[PDB]
Amino acid sequence: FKIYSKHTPINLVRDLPQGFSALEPLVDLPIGINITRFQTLL
Amino acid sequence: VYAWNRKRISNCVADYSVLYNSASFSTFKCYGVSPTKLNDLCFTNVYAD
Amino acid sequence: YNYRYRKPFERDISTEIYQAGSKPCNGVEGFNCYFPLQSYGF
Ligand SMILES: *[C@@H]1O[C@H](CO)[C@@H](O[C@@H]2O[C@H](CO)[C@@H](O)[C@H](O)[C@H]2NC(C)=O)[C@H](O)[C@H]1NC(C)=O
Repeated sequence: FKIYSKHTPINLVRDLPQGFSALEPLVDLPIGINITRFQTLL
Repeated sequence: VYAWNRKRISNCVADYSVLYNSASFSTFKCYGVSPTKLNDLCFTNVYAD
Repeated sequence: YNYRYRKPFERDISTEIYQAGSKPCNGVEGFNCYFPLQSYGF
């Protein structure tokens, strides 16, 4: 399991910003769990 | 064999030529590498399943 | 009796019965509902 990700303050907050960017490999987890589901948390 | 131990051997060094020479195993074989070469290897992990 | 069988590095804390016939076997043993966790002559 890998996370690529990128964080910034923004001007426009409810709908997606235009212009270019890329996400960077902040995580790798070679733990072998056979994921089929996910959920958001508070 | 269903609960098989996915032991992520990690953050470590070993000699594998001793394993290759060892009489402890009724079978020992290597596939992507020939078994004499193993002391020259390096890995992110070995999952000792 | 402690050694028994349930894919390419497939693993979970779960197991289920083989449909050895058309039957929905419910994990229950029978003719063409043969139990998956067969005992070994260790
Ligand atoms: C990850 O999980 C799935 C099930 O969620 C595995 O699917 C099994 O695959 C084998 C063939 O390799 C089938 O015969 C089984 O019937 C499948 N099981 C189930 C419950 O559907 C899948 O193989 C797993 N991934 C790996 C690489 O093992």
